[PDB]
Amino acid sequence: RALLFTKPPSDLSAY
Amino acid sequence: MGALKPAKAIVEALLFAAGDEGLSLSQIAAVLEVSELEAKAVIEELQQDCRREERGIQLVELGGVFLLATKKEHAPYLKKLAPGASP
Amino acid sequence: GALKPAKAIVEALLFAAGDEGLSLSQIAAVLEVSELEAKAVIEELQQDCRREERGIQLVELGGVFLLATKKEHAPYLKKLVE
Repeated sequence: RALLFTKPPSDLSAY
Repeated sequence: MGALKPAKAIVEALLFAAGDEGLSLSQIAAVLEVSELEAKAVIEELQQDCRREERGIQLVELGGVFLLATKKEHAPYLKKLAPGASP
Repeated sequence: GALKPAKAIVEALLFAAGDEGLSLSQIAAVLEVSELEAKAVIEELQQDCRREERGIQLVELGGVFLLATKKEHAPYLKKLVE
């Protein structure tokens, strides 16, 4: 089961 | 001194912030304000850059989006350490 | 290129850790190398990220390392929430 890790979205914030 | 270097860096930053949901060609092209063909070429170069052995993130495509993920060869190390998963 | 895969492991690890990052001990522990070694590798990856074509930087805050966007690209990141 080839594992690839993603990361959660960043600080959506004000921007 | 490379005219698309800052364009490429922006694409990396965008995908980085986009996280596990990623971003489509259209979304990326609209942010950069370039054509989709121009954006594709930039994305492709970044994808090539990530294919280098010293890089531990890769640019994958699935579900209609581009997104950043780790290389499968590195899973044994990442398992010793939530996060989001793609198998 | 004897530390390339090691540097790749560090990049992968920091990327997956998110904004809470990882200490030197955690990194050294996962890689199974000394802290001094881990540091050399973390610093080299930091130098690589400071190139203009990279859109992420590696920083040290509160005794942990983490990856983050470069703040010069901020106006494009605003254009993303919209």
